[PDB]
Amino acid sequence: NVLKTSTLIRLVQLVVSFVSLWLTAAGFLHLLENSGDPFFDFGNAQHLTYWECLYFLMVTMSTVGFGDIFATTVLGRTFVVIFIMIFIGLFASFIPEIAEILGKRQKYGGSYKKERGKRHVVVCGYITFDSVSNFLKDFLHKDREDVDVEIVFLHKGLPGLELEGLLKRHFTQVEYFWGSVMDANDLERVKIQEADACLVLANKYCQDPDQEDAANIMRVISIKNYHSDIKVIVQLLQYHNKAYLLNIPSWDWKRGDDAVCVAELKLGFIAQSCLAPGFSTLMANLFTMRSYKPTPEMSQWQTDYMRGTGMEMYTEYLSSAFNALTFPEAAELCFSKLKLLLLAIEVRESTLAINPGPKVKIENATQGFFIAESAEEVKRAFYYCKNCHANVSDVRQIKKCKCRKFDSTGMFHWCPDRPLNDCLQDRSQASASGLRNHVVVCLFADAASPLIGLRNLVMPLRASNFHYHELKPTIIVGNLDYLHREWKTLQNFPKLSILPGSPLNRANLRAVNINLCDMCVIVSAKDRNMEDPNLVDKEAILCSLNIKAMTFDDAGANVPLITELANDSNVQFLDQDDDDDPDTELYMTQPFACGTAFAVSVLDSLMSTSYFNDNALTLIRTLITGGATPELEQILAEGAGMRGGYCSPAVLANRDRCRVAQISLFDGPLAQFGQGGHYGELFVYALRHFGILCIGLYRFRDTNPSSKRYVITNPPEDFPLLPTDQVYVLTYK
Amino acid sequence: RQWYSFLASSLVTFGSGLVVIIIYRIVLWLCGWMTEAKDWAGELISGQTTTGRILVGLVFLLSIASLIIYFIDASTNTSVETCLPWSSSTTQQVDLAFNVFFMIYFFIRFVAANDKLWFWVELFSFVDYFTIPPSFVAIYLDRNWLGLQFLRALRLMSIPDILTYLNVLKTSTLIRLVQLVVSFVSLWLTAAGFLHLLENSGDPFFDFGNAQHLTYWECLYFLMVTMSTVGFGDIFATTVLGRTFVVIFIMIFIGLFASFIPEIAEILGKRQKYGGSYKKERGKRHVVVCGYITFDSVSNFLKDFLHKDREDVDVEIVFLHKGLPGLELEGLLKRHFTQVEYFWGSVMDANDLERVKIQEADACLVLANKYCQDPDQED
Ligand SMILES: [Ca+2]
Ligand SMILES: [K+]
Ligand SMILES: [K+]
Ligand SMILES: [K+]
Ligand SMILES: [K+]
Ligand SMILES: [Mg+2]
Ligand SMILES: [Mg+2]
Repeated sequence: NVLKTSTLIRLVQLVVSFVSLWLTAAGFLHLLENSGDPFFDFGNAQHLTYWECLYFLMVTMSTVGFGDIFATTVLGRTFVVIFIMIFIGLFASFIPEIAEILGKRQKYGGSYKKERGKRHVVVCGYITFDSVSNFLKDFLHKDREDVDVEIVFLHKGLPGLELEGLLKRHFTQVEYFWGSVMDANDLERVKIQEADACLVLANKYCQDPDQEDAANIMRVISIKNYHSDIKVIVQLLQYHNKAYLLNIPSWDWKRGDDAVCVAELKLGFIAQSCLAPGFSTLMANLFTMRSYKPTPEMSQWQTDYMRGTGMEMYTEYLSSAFNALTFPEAAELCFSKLKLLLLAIEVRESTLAINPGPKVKIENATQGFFIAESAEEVKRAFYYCKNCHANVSDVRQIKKCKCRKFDSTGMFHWCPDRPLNDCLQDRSQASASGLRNHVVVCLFADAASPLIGLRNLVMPLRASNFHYHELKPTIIVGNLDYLHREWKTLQNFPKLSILPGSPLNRANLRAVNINLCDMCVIVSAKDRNMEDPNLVDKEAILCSLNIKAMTFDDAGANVPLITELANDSNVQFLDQDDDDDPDTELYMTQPFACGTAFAVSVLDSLMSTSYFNDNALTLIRTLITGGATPELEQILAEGAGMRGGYCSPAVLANRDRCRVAQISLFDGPLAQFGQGGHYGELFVYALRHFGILCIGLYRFRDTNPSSKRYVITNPPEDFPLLPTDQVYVLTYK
Repeated sequence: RQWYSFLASSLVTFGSGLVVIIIYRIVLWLCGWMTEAKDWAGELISGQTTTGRILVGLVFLLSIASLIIYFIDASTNTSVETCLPWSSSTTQQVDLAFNVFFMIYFFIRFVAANDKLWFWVELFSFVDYFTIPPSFVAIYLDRNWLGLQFLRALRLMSIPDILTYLNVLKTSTLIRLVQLVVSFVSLWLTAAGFLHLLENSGDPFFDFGNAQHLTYWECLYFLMVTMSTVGFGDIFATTVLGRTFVVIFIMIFIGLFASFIPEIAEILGKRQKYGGSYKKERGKRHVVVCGYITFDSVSNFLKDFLHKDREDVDVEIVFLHKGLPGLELEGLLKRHFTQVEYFWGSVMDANDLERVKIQEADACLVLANKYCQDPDQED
């Protein structure tokens, strides 16, 4: 029982039958030619050796036929005619099938060899040239602090030719193995016992995100089953699927395990944009590594914008020179001397504090969160050594030492359950209601289309740090049968309403007072390849262009809008007066620079930030969710829905959360800076007088025409202000 | 006479290094700067540093130059072994410089390798053992044997890697194209060199008496003529090692030729026929036409648009569509050559809208497939 495998059985049958038939045919021809024709008295004979017959038959089998040797007896020639009819077919079918069998061996077998002190990360799930090139371009980016971490890809496929090229260019630090995290032998080959983390990537563009999330959950279950203590970072497409992996016995967020839920994050960024009109661009640029690289054809606004895109958020230890400063002194000092924007600190168990007030001191070895162009910038805060050594005034020189009811956690406003018919409205009821400064959600859904989790949109808008009178009313325009199955998650939020019908009807839009809203959100639940990539956003594009064309004579292209794109290259249709170019990537396009467009592709590089500094991912999640703690995620995972009621003063104390607001230089106390002041003067003044921490500007593109504004992240200290600018601020009140 | 003076060097060099690996493995099995060097060497040969890109280009040039020196020796030489003092010949002088470079590059490679045992068995390690040590034996004696030197042709199989390390092959069909051509050519050139060694040396068990003085170029031709299964038999092998090599060659290379020729024809058959751009005459009007373009819709459109009963106007029709036109439509586009033009492209692409100069058209006409199954999808 030595041939066990059907291809090896088939291989030995092919080779042995082919060889024995060739050897026996050669022997028969040798008998005929050396004996000669019997009816010619054996006189007609030709003294070939067996080896000449064996060669001659291979030369005719293959149809080469040199004719250096050939048969001459008449039985020899008739045997050659019979041999040609039989053996050409055998050779022509043998040679292909042996090539198929020997072509079947795996190219990327073998096992990872762990060097004496290099760290490594195992990466799996959706591995392709696109996902790998986008992953490595951020993970290995020059602006990161230099670390020897190897990336070990594990996947079932053979890599495509363009991916084999990419794996070769990174040869010294990227490795690839054929296998699956579903197999305990493959988990051993990549030494996942000894990895820092496993990263599990998702196919964001699949047809069925519940099926993709099921596959990824089974991979985490496999990795944890193999060894519980492995840090797993996973990408999830649906928020309801997070509950399943929160319930695995060995999933532990306190140890590093994490779920980058792209539906939660997507709707969180666009929800915070309804409150600060450009935040999703401000903020989504901080979480991808990019380096500012001018080109002389760029307009002023494009150079200002692109300088801002070179920023990222970094974690670093503050030097001992900061000890016993308040966070306001430490922030003035970082900004004015070090040219770094400090925005938060890890207070010692330990807790993140964003823009803490004068009550909070810098303790020894406080870790701070900075916005800066590169990790080489933030080191300056670790090396800053006061009067001892770091005395001099050009920053490049710092380099050496001192030689009503709420939810049960009080984080959100809350409402007892209701039937959807309490919040459903017809156009007359909606028009009778004086909706103004509200949020409009234009949802596009079929009744059967997947749940998008609008709770992640609405919940940030009901953050408990707002007073009830200043909560923006929200109205969803969309399919009712869809909203019935969405509603079970929404029914606990106050000031919500539904106008059932298509958002493309220009009546629903007028009834909703679309011209008076603070933000219109255009969102779709439709199948991500209902057809080819030109049709994929046609409803969202038509809805944008429809609203942009209406007339609200008691206008039209000045209704504020943010659209979520299923396919990034469709951003070109989303705006006119634009100068589109398909080779520009999304973040450089005018609709994204204006905060009018969003797409899930800008969230890809969150995976690597969860690996490099998990706390930075909790910082952004506390901002974008409006304060969703792991206790609330735990409570939601009990399946009871969001429990709430009246709250004690001790939990209600958390209503003083820091938030990102936006303020105008046109009037009030800061207006003095609008008349030709500089951003550094404004920054220091506002931090000192108000504890406001300014993080960027929102400026008109047309400095003279259109209402389009673009976002500048963290301007230089000497940057000139305009009286029409708006300032992004972290604030407590 | 001294062919073995060289086969020795080549083979013996390989064995002593292999033994030193086996005893090192066994000593360490019975009983940091290394990794910094291994990573630096890996980054260097992968073309990641600027000095890496330089070295990798030098490998591209000097692998080809080393092959050209072998063609010069294979062409202009008579006997397989040959007496000529090393101090006399400029070709063998410059060949020492290349053999030194490939010796340095071999050690670079070794430093970079993960498992030294497997490295000592890589194909390019054998190319180096059979090429360089004999090129030094040819200094110690003033004679040379053109033995396994044909293996220099295998160094061409590094070219698809160099053109990956240098990021110049970007497209998967162009990557596939260069892999096909370079592997096919180097396997043909190296096989021709091996047959030339066998026929010109003759059978060793017949005291080398059975020998046939083919040139390298006759072997190269003869192998193409048998690869393709033509087999003229104007040239053929006669030694018994020549004939056994031809039998092995027939079993391997008929499959390579029969799969290479189709796949090159698929790749070169892939270029777009109706690329290019519309050229706007000094005062002719034009109309861009797109959407459902087919022989039926175009013939019915042109029969009315260009009808003799209309007032005569010089308007050109510029069709823009994603397909290649069908044969009957190419006929119709040719009959109207002076006033109808066709471009491969889509109105969904801003570069294609520029090619048809739609800025300067009178109109764009967008035609519909009236007979589709789903008119909401067509609209
Ligand atoms: Ca940067
Ligand atoms: K033939
Ligand atoms: K033939
Ligand atoms: K023939
Ligand atoms: K012949
Ligand atoms: Mg390694
Ligand atoms: Mg013309």
